[PDB]
Amino acid sequence: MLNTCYRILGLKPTVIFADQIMYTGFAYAARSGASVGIDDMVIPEKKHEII
Amino acid sequence: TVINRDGQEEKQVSFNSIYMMADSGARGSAAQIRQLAGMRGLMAKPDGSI
Amino acid sequence: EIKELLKLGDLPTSGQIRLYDGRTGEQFERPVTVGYMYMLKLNHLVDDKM
Amino acid sequence: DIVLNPLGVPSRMNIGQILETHLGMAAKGIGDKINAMLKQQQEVAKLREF
Amino acid sequence: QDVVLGLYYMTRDCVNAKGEGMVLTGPKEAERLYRSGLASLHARVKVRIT
Amino acid sequence: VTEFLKPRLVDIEQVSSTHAKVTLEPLERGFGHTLGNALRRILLSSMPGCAVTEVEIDGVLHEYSTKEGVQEDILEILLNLKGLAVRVQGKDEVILTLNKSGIGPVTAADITHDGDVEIVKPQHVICHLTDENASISMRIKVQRGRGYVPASTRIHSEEDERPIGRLLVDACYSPVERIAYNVEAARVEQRTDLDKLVIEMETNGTIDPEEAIRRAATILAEQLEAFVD
Amino acid sequence: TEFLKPRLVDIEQVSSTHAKVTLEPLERGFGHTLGNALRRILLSSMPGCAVTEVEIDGVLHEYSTKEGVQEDILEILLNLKGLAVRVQGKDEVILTLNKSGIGPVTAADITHDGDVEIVKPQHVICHLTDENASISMRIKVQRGRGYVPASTRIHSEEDERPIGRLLVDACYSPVERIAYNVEAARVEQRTDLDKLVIEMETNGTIDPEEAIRRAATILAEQLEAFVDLR
Amino acid sequence: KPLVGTGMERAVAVDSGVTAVAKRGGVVQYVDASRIVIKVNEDEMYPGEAGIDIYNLTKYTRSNQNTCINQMPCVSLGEPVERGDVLADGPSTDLGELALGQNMRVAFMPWNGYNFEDSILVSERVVQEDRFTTIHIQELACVSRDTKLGPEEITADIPNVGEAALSKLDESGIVYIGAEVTGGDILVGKVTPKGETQL
Repeated sequence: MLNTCYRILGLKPTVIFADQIMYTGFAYAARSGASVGIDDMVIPEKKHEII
Repeated sequence: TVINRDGQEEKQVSFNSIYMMADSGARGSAAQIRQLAGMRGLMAKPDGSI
Repeated sequence: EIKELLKLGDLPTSGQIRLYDGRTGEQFERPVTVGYMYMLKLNHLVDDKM
Repeated sequence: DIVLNPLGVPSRMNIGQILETHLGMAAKGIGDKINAMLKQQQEVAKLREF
Repeated sequence: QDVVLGLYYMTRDCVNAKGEGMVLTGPKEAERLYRSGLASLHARVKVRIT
Repeated sequence: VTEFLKPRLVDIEQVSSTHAKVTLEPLERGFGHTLGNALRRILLSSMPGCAVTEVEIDGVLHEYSTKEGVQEDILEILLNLKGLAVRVQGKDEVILTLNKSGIGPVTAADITHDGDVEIVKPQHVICHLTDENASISMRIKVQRGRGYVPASTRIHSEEDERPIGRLLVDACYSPVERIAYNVEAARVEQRTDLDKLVIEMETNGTIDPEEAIRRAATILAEQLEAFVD
Repeated sequence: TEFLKPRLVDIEQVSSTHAKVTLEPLERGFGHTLGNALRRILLSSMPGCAVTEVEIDGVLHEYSTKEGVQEDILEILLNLKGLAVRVQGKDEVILTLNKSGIGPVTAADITHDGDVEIVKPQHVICHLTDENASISMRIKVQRGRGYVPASTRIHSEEDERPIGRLLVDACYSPVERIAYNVEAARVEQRTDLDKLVIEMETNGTIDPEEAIRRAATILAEQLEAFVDLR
Repeated sequence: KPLVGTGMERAVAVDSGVTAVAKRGGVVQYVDASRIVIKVNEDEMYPGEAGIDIYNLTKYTRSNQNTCINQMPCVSLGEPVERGDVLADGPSTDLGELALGQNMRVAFMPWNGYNFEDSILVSERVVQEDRFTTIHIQELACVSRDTKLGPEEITADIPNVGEAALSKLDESGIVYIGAEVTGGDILVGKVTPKGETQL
């Protein structure tokens, strides 16, 4: 995205677009609620037999 | 993910947190989830011997 | 044993709860890990370094 | 009290900081029971049994 | 690291999401529907776009 | 101990005839997010207005039907009618009709108007006709309400299952198209942790943006009158 | 078409520090618009009273000890800044404490005053472990809102204060926990109305109804910049 | 103390010699903020002397790294004590266990880009309960010497300074104990004999 925006339009639209991407990424990452727990690490049930 | 629809079940990509941040390119790789949830593997001596 | 003790205190076994945003009052989409950690202040204060 | 990033755990493999966070909750959740029985003014047998 | 995770979570899709099937007039209406609590971010819809 | 800082509504900026920026500063710490969020939740779901709720078409009675002589499907015709802005003075229900034949665009200026119903933009295109023998006749229904109500809840919070020919439209009652805000840092001469609230407002041409801000403010301020003393 | 308006139905007092209030009836989408505004107001802007200075005699700074008293002076200052007191008619008051003997020194030993009262009379201030020991101090209490640390008002006024007046940090706000709920109201004609329930936990020193009145008043006065524009 | 430990804190606390440990069993006879006095039992008693142990605590001393060393008693007046028991705590000790920090309530999630790369976001209730406040002690020195023109003197008659800036000095020329000083203030007044100058 950033490279095609630089090739078509130029420098100043690119430096505005980069800022807007940063702001909206931070906002929606905050609203998602992503976390890490102990149950997110799932061990396959057929390892004990491969061993 | 086995999420069902208007009549019955089907499959889709997972919404697991670790998979989501590994697959998107934010932080991580497969080689490190392998050590988190798989087995660690073979270790070398300080000589270079395994 | 961790989960058995979590049940003894009437808490969620998965270790994740639902949280609300303080600025808008909405809910966060997924559950979040909340707990007690032990933190330490190190002797690298910014009054010295500036 | 404090908000930490989850993107720090997977690619560093210090999983001990997650388990500690789950155990420190279970400990605190037990105190909040005993505390209640001292506000609620229960007798010594209930505290002994719990 | 989090620009990437937020942009990736906002442009994924899901099956049987709330508000699936609607037809909207533009991006402004999709935003107004997401803020109100009527649609989901991962819902499959049809939008007119210039 | 009871005297709080009060802002000054500087710098109203008109981007277009229906688009505005409002700046409000300075405010006590944490009041930008109280004011902006309470005002945004009202402009979005409680503003009253009037809009199209259903249409009746001839021979084109089914949902997935096809009339000839028109460039487009009827599913986008039920989409060009959500962009209809009308002012209704005096009643809670008005039924309107439209019909035209020939070649060219079918706009809102071709509607048989009344003295109590006014249209805002007569350049709003509703159809296109590609044949001299082509025709269309339609009976549109204009209700009054508040907020946004979709067609799904509308169709199954109700089982007065009418004769076929009713095509349901999503009703956009509130005149507000887009509302956003953000909070920045402001500095009175020696204090630094104060706020500055900036609001971006865009409506359809029914009412001005400032009038909408004033009406939402009044709606909120009039709910607190049992406690203010 | 006009909106219904909420009314302050009931107030239930579960304890001297914890209470519940109920506002009903509300239209659809007004339990949250009022709930979050009132929770954000009640947690930052309520006024109250706090201890602002101490003098003990024969004490020059807070890093000293006193003979016969088994706490350092920093621990006594920390026990004093957690004292909940209510003042009736003034914006400032000075109390005194004199004690002698063996045993604990608690807030029931501060000298009685006409228009000042102490909601928790068993708050522990210090201990006396010697029979010939005695303590005497005079404590300054004030009224305000917010959180003002001592390193900020020592810059307020610059003239000389005597050696031996120890400054304490002031946390003025009396409200410490707020929660709320939106439930389905019961009115006989309609079923699209809700009620709003607010749960409050304080340190004494404020009334729940008066607190809600102050919050609503602050909000209504802040909206006047919009209700009448330019 | 930590809520989750490994069982190894008691030994590191006791074996560092930073606490006061009882040498002989007995009964606490006197407690203060600055000293403890133990009355020894009869079995552990030596047949020739009074049998009274005295422990004098350390108060607000600076360490090699300008931090604060300070002891404070655990026991209360009149209770029994056995040999090897802990009587007073040192810095970073709680009832005889190593306590290096505080236990906080954490949530793992992103917040608006304020924890972007290993950053941390903190509540105001943590800075207003004084949980991570620390005391630092620092030392300064004024040395008076001989010169080829005669000795220097530590005095209060400092030339070309206003008499407001000489209020915190006593008549001997040194600041009082209990003063509140900020940058620029005078702590010890001193004058040096001066060779004659061109103009």
